[PDB]
Amino acid sequence: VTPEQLATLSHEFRTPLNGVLGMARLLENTKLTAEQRSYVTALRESGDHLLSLVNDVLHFARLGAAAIELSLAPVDIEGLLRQVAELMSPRAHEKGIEIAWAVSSPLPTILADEGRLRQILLNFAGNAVKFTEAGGVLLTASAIDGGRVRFSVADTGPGVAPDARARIFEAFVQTDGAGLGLAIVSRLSAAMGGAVGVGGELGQGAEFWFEAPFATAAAPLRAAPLEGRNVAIASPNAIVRAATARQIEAAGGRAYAAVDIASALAGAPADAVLLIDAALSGPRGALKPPAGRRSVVLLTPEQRDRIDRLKAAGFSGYLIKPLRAASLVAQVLQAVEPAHDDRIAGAVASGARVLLAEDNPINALLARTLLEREGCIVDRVADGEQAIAAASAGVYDLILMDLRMPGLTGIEAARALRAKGVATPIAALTADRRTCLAAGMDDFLVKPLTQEALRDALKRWTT
Amino acid sequence: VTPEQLATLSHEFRTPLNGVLGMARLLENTKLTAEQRSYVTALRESGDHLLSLVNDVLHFARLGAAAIELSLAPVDIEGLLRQVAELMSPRAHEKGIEIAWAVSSPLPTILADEGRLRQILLNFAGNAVKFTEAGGVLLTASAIDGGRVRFSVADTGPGVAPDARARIFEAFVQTDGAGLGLAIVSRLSAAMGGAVGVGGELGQGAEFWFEAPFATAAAPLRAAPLEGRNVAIASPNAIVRAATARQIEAAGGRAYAAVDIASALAGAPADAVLLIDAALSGPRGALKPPAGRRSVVLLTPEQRDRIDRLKAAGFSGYLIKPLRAASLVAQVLQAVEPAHDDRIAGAVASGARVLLAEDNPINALLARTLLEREGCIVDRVADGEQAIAAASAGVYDLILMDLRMPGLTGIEAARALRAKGVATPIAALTADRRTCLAAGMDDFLVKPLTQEALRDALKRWTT
Ligand SMILES: Nc1ncnc2c1ncn2[C@@H]1O[C@H](COP(=O)(O)OP(=O)(O)NP(=O)(O)O)[C@@H](O)[C@H]1O
Ligand SMILES: Nc1ncnc2c1ncn2[C@@H]1O[C@H](COP(=O)(O)OP(=O)(O)NP(=O)(O)O)[C@@H](O)[C@H]1O
Ligand SMILES: [Mg+2]
Ligand SMILES: [Mg+2]
Repeated sequence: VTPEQLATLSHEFRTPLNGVLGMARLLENTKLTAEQRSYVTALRESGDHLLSLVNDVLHFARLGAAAIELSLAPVDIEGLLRQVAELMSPRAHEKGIEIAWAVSSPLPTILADEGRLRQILLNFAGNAVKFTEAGGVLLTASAIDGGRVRFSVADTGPGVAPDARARIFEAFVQTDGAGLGLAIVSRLSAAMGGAVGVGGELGQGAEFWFEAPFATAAAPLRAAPLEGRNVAIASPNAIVRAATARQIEAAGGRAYAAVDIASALAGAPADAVLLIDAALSGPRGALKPPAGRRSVVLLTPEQRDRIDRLKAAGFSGYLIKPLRAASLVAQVLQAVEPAHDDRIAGAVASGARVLLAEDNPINALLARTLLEREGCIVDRVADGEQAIAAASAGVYDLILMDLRMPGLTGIEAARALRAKGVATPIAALTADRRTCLAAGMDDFLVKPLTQEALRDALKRWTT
Repeated sequence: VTPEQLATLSHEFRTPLNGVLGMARLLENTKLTAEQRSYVTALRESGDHLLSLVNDVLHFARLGAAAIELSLAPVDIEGLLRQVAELMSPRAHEKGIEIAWAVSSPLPTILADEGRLRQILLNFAGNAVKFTEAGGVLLTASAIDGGRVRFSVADTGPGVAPDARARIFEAFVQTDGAGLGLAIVSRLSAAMGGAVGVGGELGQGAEFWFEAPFATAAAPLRAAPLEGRNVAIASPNAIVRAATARQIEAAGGRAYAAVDIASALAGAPADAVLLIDAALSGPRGALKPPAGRRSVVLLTPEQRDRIDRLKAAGFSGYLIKPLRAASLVAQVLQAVEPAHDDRIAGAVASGARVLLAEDNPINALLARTLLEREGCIVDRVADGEQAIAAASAGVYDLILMDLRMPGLTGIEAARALRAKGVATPIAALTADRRTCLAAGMDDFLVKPLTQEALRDALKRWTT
């Protein structure tokens, strides 16, 4: 209706809503029972769901209520596709589909709004993982003429009827909770002077696309460190074949993808290196590195504890899916040394993205050091406000908050984020905690931080 | 946006919201603790508040989303002003202001939508009780030419700035939760081919008015049973003087209102009957019926247990405020026998309005008989659906529901109302109750009903 009118509308939905969740919090941090914990669980779920409908609806409304103002910055696109693929990776693997990204050429470093751009790709990507039962999802980006970039999310789902393709970018249009995820993309599009559309074919799949005039910051520096070298993919999955190919050729390699351990060999150069999907495992997890060939197994993070058996069988190494082009390159260049992927490093988890609020650089260092040793990707900020700045703009799985930090108190920094809408869990560090909770903080940790404390938290808030 | 789109929007806000409240219910019907009951209380409050913002916002939206269709019926206007005054009576008396209604002449029985008309008067009345700190509120209605009726809600509040008087009937316009109560009245107005407006004067008060072309069903039959008789009002309150006057003259009496026990006497006929407000009580509740005069004390329901001392002092009787013109007339005609007002009948409460769902007419009779003996005004319906019909259209304080009733199961009748938005508490009667609660029922009662059970419920859900 108006922006002033909405700013207080939000306060009035949110305030009682945070009220509910603060209460649910406190309750569960008190001895309860069968049923009497049954209830406080099923309440925090109904509450959490409603909060995401409310943020969705207010997000939508605040985007048609003013101009919007972008905070333009240099972003690494390959790094962005990867972050999104890696956030979606858990949803996809638990339905038994694949998520992967590739670029065909090096693209430029770009001047865009990282957070808003990511929001578009998450909307397309989530949709894709929700709607496909069969192959998987491919994130793609390619430069076009006019200083323009074009992002693709392709999926082996059931596709979109030809005439239904205008409909679905409108508010509260569904398949038959909000039905706003695309409406929100339609309005971030126009704010970047972009367009968005959809293709594919009914019953084969859907491609969702975004095409935005952008500012370049950089020469797409063109280092091809796989010049010469040859690489075979054996995977029965279409997405791992397509993406893994393009990732090779982006590093200046030649790629032979095959459905089969036996086909790969059949049509690939003899000096070629063999990438083999563990989806080809026969009974007992039988996977034979074909006699007298350099071979790398492609595992999902869950398949991590197979890595020892498959190195004894004579695989020279492993890659984790979705494939990082950087770790891909490091492994092929063992046609002759790289660190263990952070996603199987965890003592429990896969790689939780973590925001660290600590103002002492050296205490941050020691926290970061135990964090990255349970596979966490960690961002650090000095004070309680440029935390808020970076806990909206950001996307993260946990938030570690100092309390006696200057700028803003830990407690009023929590409160601030909880009242701003964002739902990410928050653990406090220090050496009067019942207000902490109700204020909107989920856990407490004894500072200085410790291996075994940090594990508890990683297992509790990342699964 | 659309009505189809809104019908599922509502489902999606409501469903998780009922989820929260079902859970809050179950929790509180299990042994808890200091804090661990502290929490389940403060949750059911934050939830209940949010539900009323949601119903408000969906109500508003569903009124601009279609035509609306009125269910026209014969309504008694004097009976309607009274019902509203009596619903507002508790809010007003606990801030120490007065609510009263009068008509000047008998009006016709009218063909209107009772529920929607009431909703307008509640919106105006609530506002009035919320915004006045000083005198009180007067509900008024008078016939005009064109078959038109005009309703007034006047208040000794701080009034409305002359130019602010268009503004305030718009959505999300405030004083500086929703700010929708008048927006909703603006759209029920237009649906009755009415107009609505406001008058008064800054810092003296505000009159809120509704003027609707209507259908007449009846001759305003003109029985004046106080022809001849004279009546003096002594009250320091402006509203009780104004309303109490007009109520006399509507029955064809002559009225002399005075601020004072001593002024009344000073200028009233000697044969006149004296109505004296207990707000004139001096210390210890001293109130002298002036020697050798027929006098009736006007009490608020809380002042009920003073009725014995004041009959010994020589008052011939009492009226409860806000004054019922019917009980007024019955008392004056003791210039020479009426039942005890239902509002001080309660063993605990004042008069809870109660909806009774029972299909056996004779079991309804026995329930009604204990109900009306704790001051309840009771409506009865045969089955679980024309309950829904009459628990929206209606306004009530408790709902007594049979379970093994034909038409609709008690449980799916609850569920139906809880999903329709309405918040009124619901107690079930019979001889597997944990689903009852979560389904949206608040209490259980052993059928057949009993004095002491019914008291519990009246004290728990009416205060
Ligand atoms: N990859 C896809 N394949 C097929 N249908 C899709 C795909 N992505 C989106 N849709 C359809 O597009 C509609 C609108 O999508 P969207 O606005 O994201 O709503 P939602 O995902 O249904 N609800 P919300 O969770 O708020 O995002 C969905 O209801 C689907 O009907
Ligand atoms: N009797 C009154 N005296 C003075 N101001 C009033 C009165 N009634 C209404 N108002 C003003 O009118 C505004 C709009 O009223 P309304 O739409 O009822 O919103 P609300 O009462 O503020 N919020 P809501 O509870 O949804 O009704 C209020 O915010 C007050 O500013
Ligand atoms: Mg979606
Ligand atoms: Mg109001």
